Amino acid sequence: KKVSITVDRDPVATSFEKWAQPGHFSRTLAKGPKTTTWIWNLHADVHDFDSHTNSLEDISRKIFSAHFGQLSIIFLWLSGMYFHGARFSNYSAWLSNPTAVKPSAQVVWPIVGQEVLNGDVGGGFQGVQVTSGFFQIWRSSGITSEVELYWCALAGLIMSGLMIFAGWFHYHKAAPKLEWFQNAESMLNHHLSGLLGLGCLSWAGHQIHVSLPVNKLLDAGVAPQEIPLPHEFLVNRDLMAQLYPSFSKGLVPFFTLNWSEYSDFLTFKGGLNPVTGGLWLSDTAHHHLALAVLFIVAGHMYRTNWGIGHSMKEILEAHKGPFTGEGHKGLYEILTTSWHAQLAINLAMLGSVSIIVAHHMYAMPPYPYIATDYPTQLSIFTHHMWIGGFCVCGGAAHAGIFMVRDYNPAQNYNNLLDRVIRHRDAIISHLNWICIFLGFHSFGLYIHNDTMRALGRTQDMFSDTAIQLKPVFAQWVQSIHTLAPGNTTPNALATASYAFGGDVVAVGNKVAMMPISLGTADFMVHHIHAFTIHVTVLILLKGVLFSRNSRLIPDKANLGFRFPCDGPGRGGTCQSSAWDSVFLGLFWMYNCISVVIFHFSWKMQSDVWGTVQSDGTVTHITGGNFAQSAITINGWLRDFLWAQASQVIQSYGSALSAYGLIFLGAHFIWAFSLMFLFSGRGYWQELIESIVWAHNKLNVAPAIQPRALSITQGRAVGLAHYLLGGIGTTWAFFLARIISVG
Amino acid sequence: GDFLIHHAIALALHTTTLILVKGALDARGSKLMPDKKDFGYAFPCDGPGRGGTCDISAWDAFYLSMFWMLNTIGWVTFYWHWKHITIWQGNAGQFNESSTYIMGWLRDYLWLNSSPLINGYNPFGMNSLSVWSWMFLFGHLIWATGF
Amino acid sequence: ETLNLQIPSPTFEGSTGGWLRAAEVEEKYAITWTSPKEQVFEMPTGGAAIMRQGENLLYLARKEQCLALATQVKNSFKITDYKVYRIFPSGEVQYLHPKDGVFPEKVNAGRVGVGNVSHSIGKNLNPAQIKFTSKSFNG
Amino acid sequence: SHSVKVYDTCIGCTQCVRACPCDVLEMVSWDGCKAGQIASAPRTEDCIGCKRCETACPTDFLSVRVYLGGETTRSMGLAY
Amino acid sequence: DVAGLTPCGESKEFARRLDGSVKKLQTRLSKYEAGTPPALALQKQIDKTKNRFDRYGKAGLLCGTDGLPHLITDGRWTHSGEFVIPGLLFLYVAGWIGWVGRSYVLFARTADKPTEKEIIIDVPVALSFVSTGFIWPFSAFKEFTSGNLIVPADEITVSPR
Amino acid sequence: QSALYTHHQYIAGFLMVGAFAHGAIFFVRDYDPEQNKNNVLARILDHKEAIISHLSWVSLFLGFHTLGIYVHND
Amino acid sequence: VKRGSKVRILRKESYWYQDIGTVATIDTSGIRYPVVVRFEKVSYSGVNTNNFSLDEVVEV
Ligand code: CLA
Ligand code: CLA
Ligand code: CLA
Ligand code: CLA
Ligand code: CLA
Ligand code: CLA
Ligand code: CLA
Ligand SMILES: CC1=CCCC(C)(C)[C@H]1/C=C/C(C)=C/C=C/C(C)=C/C=C/C=C(C)/C=C/C=C(C)/C=C/C1=C(C)CCCC1(C)C
Ligand code: SF4
Repeated sequence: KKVSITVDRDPVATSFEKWAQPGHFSRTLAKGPKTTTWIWNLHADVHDFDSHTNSLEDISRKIFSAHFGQLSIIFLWLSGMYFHGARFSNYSAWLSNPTAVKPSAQVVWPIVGQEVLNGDVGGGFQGVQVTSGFFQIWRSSGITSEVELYWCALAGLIMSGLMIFAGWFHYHKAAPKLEWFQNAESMLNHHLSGLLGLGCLSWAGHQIHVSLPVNKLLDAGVAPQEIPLPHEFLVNRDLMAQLYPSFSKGLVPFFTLNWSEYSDFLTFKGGLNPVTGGLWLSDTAHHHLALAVLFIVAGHMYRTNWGIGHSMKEILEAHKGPFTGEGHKGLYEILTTSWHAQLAINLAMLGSVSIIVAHHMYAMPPYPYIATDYPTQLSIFTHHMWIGGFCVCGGAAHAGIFMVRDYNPAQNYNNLLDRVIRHRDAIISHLNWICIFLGFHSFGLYIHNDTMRALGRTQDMFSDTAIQLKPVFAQWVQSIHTLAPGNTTPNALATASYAFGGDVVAVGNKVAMMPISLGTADFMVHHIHAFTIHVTVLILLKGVLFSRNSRLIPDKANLGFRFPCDGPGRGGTCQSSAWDSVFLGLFWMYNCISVVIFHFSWKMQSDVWGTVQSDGTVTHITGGNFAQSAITINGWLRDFLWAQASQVIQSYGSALSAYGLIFLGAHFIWAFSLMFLFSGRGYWQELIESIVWAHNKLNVAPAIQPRALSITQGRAVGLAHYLLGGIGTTWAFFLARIISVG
Repeated sequence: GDFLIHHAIALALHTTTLILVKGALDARGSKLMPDKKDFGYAFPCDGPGRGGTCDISAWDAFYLSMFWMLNTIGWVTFYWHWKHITIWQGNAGQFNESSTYIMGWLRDYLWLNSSPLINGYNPFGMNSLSVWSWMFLFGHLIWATGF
Repeated sequence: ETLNLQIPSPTFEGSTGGWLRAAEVEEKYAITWTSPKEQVFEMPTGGAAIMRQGENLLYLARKEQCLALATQVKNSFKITDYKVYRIFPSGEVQYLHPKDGVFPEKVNAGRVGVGNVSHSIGKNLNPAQIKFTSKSFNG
Repeated sequence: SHSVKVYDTCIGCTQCVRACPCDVLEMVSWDGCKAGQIASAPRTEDCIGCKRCETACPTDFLSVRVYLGGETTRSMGLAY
Repeated sequence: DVAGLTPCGESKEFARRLDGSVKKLQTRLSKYEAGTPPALALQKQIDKTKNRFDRYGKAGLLCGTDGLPHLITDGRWTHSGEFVIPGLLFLYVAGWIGWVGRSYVLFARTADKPTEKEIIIDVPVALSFVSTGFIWPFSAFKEFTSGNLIVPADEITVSPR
Repeated sequence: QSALYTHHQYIAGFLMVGAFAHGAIFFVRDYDPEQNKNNVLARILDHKEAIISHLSWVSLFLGFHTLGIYVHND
Repeated sequence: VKRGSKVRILRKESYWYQDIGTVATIDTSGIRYPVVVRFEKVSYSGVNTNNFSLDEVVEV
């Protein structure tokens, strides 16, 4: 039983004394401010626990309790989302008419004329239209009343209180020892089996006993207050067997392995529900039940306390071949002694999963009536692309913090890390060449087209009409997925998504999903994507690989992860740190994700979204202009940015005037950021000197001597306002555009 | 609308003057570099010590005032051109009402007058404004490459 | 005094971070040091190497690369026995550091001061005064 | 090469000499400060211009001053 | 009137502004039943809009050709309520904030740790200062003439040039 | 008429920057404080913080309220 | 001056030029800058002390 619970009791005293002493956590900051730099250095380094403490135990304790604090905030956030749905929303009116009522769960106070924001969202209601997709979640959950939304809100508040108690309790009363945190086999067994496996299984149970009966009655057309309460399905097994006759047999088919009996509610239909335009919830129930089984199975792989299981160290040390030296030896020690190495992996994977979520949810719309709510489809795609891109760049941020700090060459001799660092010139030169090739052969095709169209030579352009760059591999994969039902997925009845080909699914005369054809414009913008992702990898990988040393600076690890430069010598070493590649790679992430959401927005409006009428033909939002106009930059400028900015500019005096104001406000913040990005600290300190002089003249100089921001903080402030401004402009542009027309 | 833009033009004249005067008067020395005159007019910095000294030279204030000079002539020429194109149409009241807020400058000047320029070529043909339509994109490209 | 070219080199598996054509046609730097152990250190140019017990020898392209290794070898392995050489393609080997047997941060007799200015930094001459004149600004 | 100067305000703290990554600086004997020593710049052809010496210096205005000048292979810190 | 402007009470373009603003609200009200919360919300906005237009018309503001009020700020007394009096009100508050902030920074200099008083403010003493600001014009001018506002040029650090 | 105005204001802004740039080049390179004892030039440098801070105030004064009215109006 | 006295700095390139410090020690030996002065403001380097000569230092 070497996997055991070990706790120090009453480690840290619950006292308000350190609250009154800002900066108590570091030796530099605890002696108080003398310049204004102290104030900024206080906020900058506060959650950098491994910069304050030497011991991995105290660092692990601070992290565990801070994760409870984060959970408490998320539960509070969720509880408020339910309460605004319960109290300030048109949810009940939306349940009766999901295709007519626009979801709204935010009402403004009348103060300075701002009550114009309470627009007519429908259902005898005035409020701010919400695009987070909660209404579609709640109907998928089977909520059907505001009373149940109040109970969910209380359930979030109780959980929110319990997490903040646990964070206090596990830091101040019962803090686990380092040997508790260093149980990677136990944690993985429980997080696969217990968290993910029982998470899916329990949710499958809710889906089967609550979501499936309630949503069958809704899609049959029964009024929400005419629907039995969710526990009457749990007790009256006769009533549940009316909707799904397999329930007449109970749990004998489950235990005797006669699973085919359960095909009423555990289907493999594929495609969409014609009534709601969403995934069949009988499929999602089977999906979560099947996922639950193999998460519970996966969580029995590793060895804890009984000899059965794998040692993760043994798996890693055995995988070594003739190209890779000692192989994965020493990686277990890295990943059970470095939190940053763990955070680097988990941020890159969570960011990747968030990017996948964006693609899977628009193409295979999971919730009822979310596919034809186009403001939600655009909002949750754009939101989850940004979460993914940010989290991916923090994976390289913390891979750099690992390499600078937690990397020890003595324990990493001739293994995979040692070998990567020892040919990093070959990696970075090959990536650099790919990015030049990719930029020339993706963006240069656009420049070729701008010139040819401007020169009157439309026969010389790369277009469907002219020279054709077809995406044959993507078209071929689309062919296979339409052929899969009955052929390579024989028991499936419909395709995984109608985006691959097949029918047009219409709900309330609006397209839910329909085949997303790929042409020359799709070939061009996909290689635009591969170029922007590869350059982002190039900037971030070069920062991780050269974080400790270069040919330029032989001792970059002694300067740290985050330093501004090593002087104007060697020609100039401005922005040479690993932090400065995260800084430069967040711009190229911003560039990458901006083109992705622009590609998504224009393609869905031009080729997918719109209205169906007689003869079954579809009138799209921008009328199919993507194919012949997304091949030039002038087409993107004119037919996408200029044409679709009309709604946000003409929004003044409407309920969308808030988006019009945020459009201008974010344009401001973006431009203001360039003051911090294009300027240097030395100018601003000398300007402050004259301002200090005028204060000295009036005897009003401060005792905390004002300083210009650090070189790094000028970069961090410039990047933050650039991101706030750039993303905030697109947020207003996307939301005012798609609320008006979709 | 003319009152507001003249005070914006006043803001930009005093701010450009500020950077340039500060560059001229701190050129010989400052508190960060009291011996700044020993290094010349255009030097990169004095290194990361003393808090950091990026853009500390007198040349760098020329550099910084160049952005403010471009901004001010933009505000001047945007004003001149919008006031004149609305008068030349016979619709001076469009400038009178829309110039007092910034969305009027965005939609009634930049967005509204963009349409003949960005239609100099399109998938339906080209006309003699195709060269300015290409210079327009060319200018956005050079400007962004400077970033 | 002169570099014994036969001194064995630390066990290293190679890297792309080593020296290029400019080392074999312009100049190369070498560092020697004594190790009491057969222990792993970090190369300035890449990954990790193992210094052999006894005398080691490396070749690097930059003088700063040899001293960055010297700093690390003295801060973590307490080897103060390091000698840095400059090597020209003519075969000439030029001893560099420590230049007179004593480290620069320790005073030594017979060191002549270079670059020393008799006044404080504020007493320099204005540029206008020495314009079209060869006279130096340090007084 | 770069030009590195030491002014007679040097208190002989040896910090510039310890911070120099290229062994440009050393300590010579003096009698103008309590420490009996002043910094010296005998090997400025090896100065890369990092100005780590200036950062290390604690006198109010720097006793050691680096003046970036003509660039060479050594002072550009080129390993190629 | 002044500068060829028209009093807003007789401007026809001001009259059309008020009517168009109410027609815009009344057509939103035409989609709701009488006692509903959206009907009461819009009926209260039609009352507020009419009240604002009535007040502006009777206030002596001057309208343009565009039917919007224009402010005269040249110093004439018939128009002092648009800039001169709001400005006099502002400068009283601004000098109050300045006098009070200056008084606290001088107090904090005589403290045991002067920079701890500026990130942890002695709130009873800082409230003692905020109350003193009501007579800042007399307090600050007497401060000036008693040689305690302005420090001489030779106790101020300047750049060598 | 539009091109000619735009052309010459842009030429004007470049010329105005260059004058101040070459005034900065003058002080660094060509100005001798000992041949200019108590001049208008030396007395400019003697109250340069008075000049620079009062430009700083007037810029902020104009900027706060000009942008503030425009944002109010928007 | 004498140890412990308050002095106004007259070195034009000092951070504390025309500011007040307090004299820490005065070296009797033939040192070029024998007056040690401590200040309450830190310089841009975060140093709060410097050496000075007698002709760079005036009692207040
Ligand atoms: C977590 C997410 C979240 C978010 C973003 C919102 C957002 C909002 N809520 Mg909702 N709400 C939430 C959770 C949330 N709520 C939860 C969990 C509940 C259940 C209790 C509610 C219950 C609720 C009601 C009942 C109402 C709102 C209302 C509102 C709106 C106005 C709030 C306001 O101005 O009050 C401001 C109230 C104040 C007292 C101002 C306090 C400002 C202080 C100074 C903030 C300082 C924080 C402090 C310094 C932190 C440090 C502590 C200290 C020791 C140092 C706004 C849209 C109102 C609304 O929609 O009206 C139409 C409304 O009536 N909310
Ligand atoms: C079955 C066992 C189990 C489960 C469910 C969890 C669950 C969790 N652990 Mg893990 N953990 C376990 C065992 C388990 N742990 C063991 C054995 C160890 C020792 C090796 C650890 C060590 C560990 C560390 C070091 C950390 C976690 C963290 C977390 C949280 C991850 C963030 C997240 O997704 O939360 C959101 C998802 C939720 C579902 C929220 C649920 C909140 C409760 C606690 C879940 C369980 C409730 C209860 C069992 C369900 C009752 C059902 C009943 C109604 C029928 C999550 C609550 C991290 C964290 O955030 O700390 C707080 C973290 O840093 N765990
Ligand atoms: C700043 C972070 C942030 C914020 C504010 C949101 C906000 C939102 N998300 Mg997103 N999300 C994020 C990060 C974020 N997300 C990340 C990092 C992921 C990847 C794991 C996702 C994946 C995700 C999914 C898959 C869904 C949302 C949905 C939603 C919306 C409803 C919120 C809700 O009740 O969840 C409700 C969430 C659900 C009902 C289903 C969640 C199912 C997932 C698979 C549970 C996974 C839990 C597990 C512990 C995580 C393991 C991670 C893995 C790498 C090991 C809202 C717009 C929902 C939405 O768009 O509805 C319209 C939705 O279905 N989110
Ligand atoms: C699970 C996620 C996670 C976690 C736990 C951490 C944790 C940490 N990171 Mg990592 N990071 C992450 C994600 C994460 N990061 C992501 C997604 C990125 C990409 C942007 C980074 C990029 C990154 C860098 C580049 C650095 C860190 C650093 C740090 C450490 C210091 C934190 C601190 O003191 O900041 C204190 C927190 C603040 C000062 C908050 C201010 C930040 C912004 C500007 C405010 C937020 C704006 C807001 C959302 C919108 C405002 C609305 C507006 C309209 C008003 C800590 C170890 C630093 C370090 O040195 O580690 C050793 C460091 O240099 N991280
Ligand atoms: C429009 C603005 C713009 C442009 C064109 C570039 C261009 C480039 N950046 Mg830069 N970058 C920008 C803004 C821009 N950046 C900004 C704002 C930032 C701020 C954070 C950065 C930060 C940044 C970093 C950190 C990195 C780059 C990299 C790159 C290169 C990508 C490789 C490539 O595509 O090669 C192909 C070249 C192009 C697409 C340029 C346009 C050429 C087109 C096809 C026309 C060519 C015409 C032809 C030459 C005419 C010849 C005749 C003529 C001379 C008369 C390329 C040189 C990366 C790099 O260099 O690695 C490879 C890299 O690491 N950039
Ligand atoms: C109340 C304290 C106070 C006082 C009396 C002054 C006085 C002055 N300042 Mg300001 N200043 C202050 C605080 C103060 N400053 C703060 C906190 C900052 C940081 C933002 C600045 C930044 C600043 C700049 C950048 C400039 C001045 C300038 C000036 C001068 C002209 C007036 C002006 O432009 O105001 C402008 C005021 C601001 C831009 C910011 C003021 C912000 C708030 C409102 C003041 C602080 C309130 C404070 C918390 C008081 C709490 C008191 C309580 C504890 C009892 C004058 C010497 C200008 C100058 O030198 O021209 C000759 C100039 O260019 N100051
Ligand atoms: C939109 C872009 C933008 C904006 C607003 C500014 C604004 C400013 N610049 Mg910068 N600048 C920019 C772009 C911009 N610049 C660029 C691209 C460059 C080239 C690198 C420069 C280079 C530059 C230099 C070199 C100088 C300036 C100066 C100035 C000031 C001149 C105007 C003034 O004095 O008062 C205008 C004041 C404002 C606009 C401040 C706005 C008021 C704020 C928004 C109040 C809002 C408070 C709000 C509650 C905050 C919410 C935060 C939230 C998290 C809660 C001002 C701070 C000069 C300066 O500082 O002199 C004093 C100066 O020397 N700028
Ligand atoms: C930086 C620098 C360092 C040192 C050296 C340096 C090169 C010198 C310097 C550069 C300095 C620079 C670049 C300085 C730039 C200086 C500039 C641009 C000065 C502008 C002067 C304009 C004036 C005085 C207009 C007067 C009009 C009047 C009186 C009209 C009157 C009227 C008439 C007749 C008709 C209408 C009615 C009224 C209104 C009554
Ligand atoms: S101080 Fe600024 S300009 Fe100089 S090297 Fe460092 S980052 Fe570059």
